[PDB]
This record gives sequence, structure tokens and C-alpha cells, in this order.
Amino acid sequence: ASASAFWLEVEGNSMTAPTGSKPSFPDGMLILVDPEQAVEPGDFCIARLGGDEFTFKKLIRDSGQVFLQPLNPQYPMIPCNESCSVVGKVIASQWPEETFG
Amino acid sequence: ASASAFWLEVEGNSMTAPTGSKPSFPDGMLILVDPEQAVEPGDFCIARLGGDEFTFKKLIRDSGQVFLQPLNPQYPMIPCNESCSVVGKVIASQWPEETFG
Amino acid sequence: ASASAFWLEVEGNSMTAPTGSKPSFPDGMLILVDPEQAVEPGDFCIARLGGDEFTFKKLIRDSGQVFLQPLNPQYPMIPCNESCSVVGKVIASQWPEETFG
Amino acid sequence: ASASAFWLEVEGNSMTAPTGSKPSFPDGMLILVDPEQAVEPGDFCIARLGGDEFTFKKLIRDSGQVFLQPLNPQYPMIPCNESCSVVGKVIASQWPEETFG
Repeated sequence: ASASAFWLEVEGNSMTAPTGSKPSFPDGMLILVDPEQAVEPGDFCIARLGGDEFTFKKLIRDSGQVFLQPLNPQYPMIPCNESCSVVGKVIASQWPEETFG
Repeated sequence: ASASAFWLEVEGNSMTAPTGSKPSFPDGMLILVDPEQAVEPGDFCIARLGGDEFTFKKLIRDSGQVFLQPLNPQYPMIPCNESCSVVGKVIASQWPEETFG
Repeated sequence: ASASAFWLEVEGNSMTAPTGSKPSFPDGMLILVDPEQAVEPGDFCIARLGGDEFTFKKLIRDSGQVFLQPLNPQYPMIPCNESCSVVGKVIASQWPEETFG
Repeated sequence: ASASAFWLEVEGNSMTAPTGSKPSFPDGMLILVDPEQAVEPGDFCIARLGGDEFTFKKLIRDSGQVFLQPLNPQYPMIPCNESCSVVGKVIASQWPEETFG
């Protein structure tokens, strides 16, 4: 983790995998984002979309095209082209301490 | 966390909560178990059953009895009676680093 | 594979995992069943239920109880007690040759 | 299968068909690719794209053009034009033995 890494809290159910699937990042978990670490296909990342909004997804590539893939099958895949940029690689994830008291 | 605390890998879907529920510990996650920390009602824990096997559940009380409750409604709750002992309180949970490449 | 092993064809969608999950055994695949190989928790198997009907599921154990678990979240888990018996361990699975012509 | 044929692991959900469809090649499956067997329309294959990267798709023809079609409707079809070459026909597919413990 570089000096640029920062923690974010997962929002929504787009990265919550179906029961029996892994990994899975339910709403409420914390994820560590590191801007200084490259994101390769298969890695989890934070990406910046058209409206400059941040999104937490898995970066994948198929037939030469890059997409932002959610772990929740009910959510759509997002083409990652010119208007999209990678903010950082997700390198860690844990439940906050408070979860256990 | 005491020096006796140890990490364990979650196996199975018994502690995977319904999408949207908080918290959830899907198969593959790691949990930190501290034998030296008391387990109060509502706390998560590891329990030792009569078959020298273990179970990761939430400890609850009902009708003057102790029960081990799964976060997944499809799994049955078990009475933590005589032949069942608390191993330790779960005090942390995170995805193993290998999860992120 | 012992001399007792035999092939079966997967029927139905109960062992078809959600998109993005693995393993998965869609209707139409072939599975190799070996009666002479023990089935341990976590293994795939063929079990014989009350009406003596065969079922292909994952054998699991939680809190001391055995269950037959389907990979398809929409299907129910089945308690595996006295009336249920393990026929054989599933040791291989492939698409039939005809699938590719 | 010729001596040039080789096994490859399926990566991604692009060839995972909708539940109930036949066939389907979910992430984690192995496919046997034979460079010495011609790929006819309707056959599955491996293709080499302009980015020295590969793609596992079904080869189809349309409007006098060749296309690589994914079994998962959420992934886009790609024209197999000039800069795209067929590597070999997929002639077999199975789960790796490690899948069964």
C-alpha cells in the first residue's frame, strides 16, 4: 500500500455475489484503494465514469474490449472506454471493527 | 486482540446473509477468533460441537437457553447445550490478500 | 475410477451455478460417479432419497448436520439423514463429444 | 484430436449461457483446442485478435462476414475481420479434476 492509498466504504449491492459465489463485497464493507498500483484484467478497482462518479467494479477484458463488471448478476456490465478512467486498484477489504463491537 | 487469537477461513454459506443485510461472511472470508474474549449474546463466535467439529455462528439467548444462529435463514439454528462449547469471539473479518491478485 | 464407476447425464438446473460462480453443472453435462470412493463434506455426489430417487448435489455439513446442497440458489437444501444414502462420489464431468460435433 | 491439440482454461463469463441453454462453458472449465481442425460456422473456437490476446467464442457467418459470438448475451459479438485469426476448433470441454477434491 502506497502513501496514496485510501479506504472507501462499499455502497449498494452491485458487488454482492450470489450466495455460494466469491469473492463478494456486501454494502458496508471497507475496501482499500491504491492509485499507485496498476489495474490488470481480473483485478478489482475504482473507476471514474462519464459524470465523474466513482464506481467499484471488477475490470475485465473480452475480445479486445475493456468492461467494468459487477459481481451481482442483476447489475449491467459497463464499457470502459475513453470517458472512463481507472482511479486505483482495490488491494484489501474487511468489515469495520464496529461490526463485532 | 490477544496473542491467543487466530485466523480461520469461513467455509460454506451458513453465514452468508441475504443480499442487503448487514453483516455477511461468505465462503472464502477470513475471521479472527479470540479464545480470550468472552462471547456475549449477539456476538459472533466459533463453537466446538460433540463431533470435534466447529461451527461459525452468532450466539443468541432464548427461553433461558443458548443457541447458535446462522445468518443464512436456510440453515438451522442449533442449541448450544451440553456437548457444545464456545471456542472464542470473532473480532475481525477480511478477504485474504490473494483475493486481489 | 473403480470398476464400479458409471456415467450419468445431468438433468435439470439444480446444479447450475449463478453466472460468475464455479463450479457449475448445466443440464446436459455428463458426470462420472464412483460408488467405491467415499464422499466427504465439500464433495459432489449422487445420493438416494426417500422415494429412492437419485439426486446430484454437493454434500455439506453444518453444525453437525449433513445436507445435500444444490449449486443453484433457487433450489432448496435437503437434510441428509436416515432415509438418505450416498450412492457415489462424482469424480469427473465433461460435455459429451457431440457438443462440438 | 491431433498431437497439436492443447488444453486451455476458460476465463470470464462470456461463454456462460443463460440457465437452461445448451451448451455453456463457465469460468474455470477446460477446453481442448485443436489448431489442426477447421472451424466451420456454428463451431466453437479460439481466435487471435490484434492485441496478441485470445478469445473463446462461437464462429458464425452473417452478411458475408465472419463473427465471433459469445454465448452470454451481455457480451458483444466481434467481427472476425483482418487482424483476427482462428487459432483452432474447440473439440472437448471438462472440469479440471481438482474440481472434485
